[PDB]
Amino acid sequence: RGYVYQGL
Amino acid sequence: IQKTPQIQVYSRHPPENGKPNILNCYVTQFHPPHIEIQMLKNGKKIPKVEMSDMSFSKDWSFYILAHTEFTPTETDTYACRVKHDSMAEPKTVYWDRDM
Amino acid sequence: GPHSLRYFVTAVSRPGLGEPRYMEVGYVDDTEFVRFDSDAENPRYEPRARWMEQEGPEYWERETQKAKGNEQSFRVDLRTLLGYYNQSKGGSHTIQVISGCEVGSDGRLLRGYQQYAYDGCDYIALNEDLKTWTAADMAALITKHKWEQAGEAERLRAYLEGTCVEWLRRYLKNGNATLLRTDSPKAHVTHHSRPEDKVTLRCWALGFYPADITLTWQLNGEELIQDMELVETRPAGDGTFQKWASVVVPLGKEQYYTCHVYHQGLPEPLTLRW
Ligand SMILES: *[C@@H]1O[C@H](CO[C@@H]2O[C@@H](C)[C@@H](O)[C@@H](O)[C@@H]2O)[C@@H](O[C@@H]2O[C@H](CO)[C@@H](O)[C@H](O)[C@H]2NC(C)=O)[C@H](O)[C@H]1NC(C)=O
Ligand SMILES: *[C@@H]1O[C@H](CO)[C@@H](O)[C@H](O)[C@H]1NC(C)=O
Repeated sequence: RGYVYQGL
Repeated sequence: IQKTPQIQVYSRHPPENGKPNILNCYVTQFHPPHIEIQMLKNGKKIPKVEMSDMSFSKDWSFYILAHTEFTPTETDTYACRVKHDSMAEPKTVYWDRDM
Repeated sequence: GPHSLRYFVTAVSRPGLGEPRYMEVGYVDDTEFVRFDSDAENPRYEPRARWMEQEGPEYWERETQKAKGNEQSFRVDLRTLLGYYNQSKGGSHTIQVISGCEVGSDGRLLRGYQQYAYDGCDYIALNEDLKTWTAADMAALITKHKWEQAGEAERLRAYLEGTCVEWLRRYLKNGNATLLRTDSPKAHVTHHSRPEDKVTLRCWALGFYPADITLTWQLNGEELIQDMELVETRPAGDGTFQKWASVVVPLGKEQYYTCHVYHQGLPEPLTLRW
């Protein structure tokens, strides 16, 4: 399962 | 950053006329990611080619595989044609069955 | 042995041609197992390995929703970076991320990682400690400071040590017949003439899994790594890999050169000659 990325 | 693609064409099994095989065009070490990759049989585009194995290396360059099932014959010729911004014109690499 | 779960993420803008292209590709070890591509007709997370048939429909729905959210986050990120780098809205740019974890034979965490790049250059990365970040330039330093105040490293560490490890173990269990197999290389040598009374000898290794392999050429017992030409190990379309390595030797002296192949599926390494 993949990650929910944080905005840059 | 601009990096020109390395284009490699090869079969899964040593080619034997009349025996089912898989033909591969591995396009690697390129950037930017926009690219067009076509597999050709006797100069004509092969339909339904599968794209797989997209990844990138430690230097961020892109890698991707085009592959298709095929049964070699003595007269059929195969190639892979690639268009990428690092190249003014398209580059074609031929399957060399004796490599 | 050890095993990994990795996700390769790419977002590429295309001004004048609509929304960015967004893709996620997942691997267990060397085996592609899931993919999301925004340019598909009906974008959804899809299985890429047969064993992923063992997940139920909820898995696919949840991963699809996550991917769609990620796609929107990266679309914003492309715009944000134009600001950080003072770039125009007319040029194409790329964000890349590699995220994942590795476990030992016992299923316990060995390492976790997350690294970002912008236009093919390092941007920000998680350090090995899983607690701090390293930023390659001043733009990434802005991101670092945002992530520190949002408690992002704690969140990421929780994913790496928890979800990532737990799902990797599950994928290895479900996909054991594929992922824990060994397919032994089959090797052969080809020969090609050259000008100047020399010959190219090419040693091929075919049909193997996993991907790690060593090919060398020897003369009088010493390896010829300096004089060798080779290709990076490459996928062959059916979940196996191939490689070749070549040397140029004098005509008539081919019999003195030997190719050696070392692999998990070769209890004794192979030794071949033309
Ligand atoms: C792979 O493992 C299975 C056991 O795992 C179960 O079936 C898998 C396909 C997967 O769905 C897992 O999550 C399941 O937990 C092995 O199958 C068995 O092995 C033992 C020993 O021979 C036997 O007693 C059981 O009856 C088998 N179970 C079933 C359902 O057939 C299988 O041998 C493994 N495959 C290989 C080639 O290693
Ligand atoms: C941003 O680019 C503009 C030109 O488009 C330039 O005039 C300006 O100096 C740049 N701003 C900064 C602070 O770098």
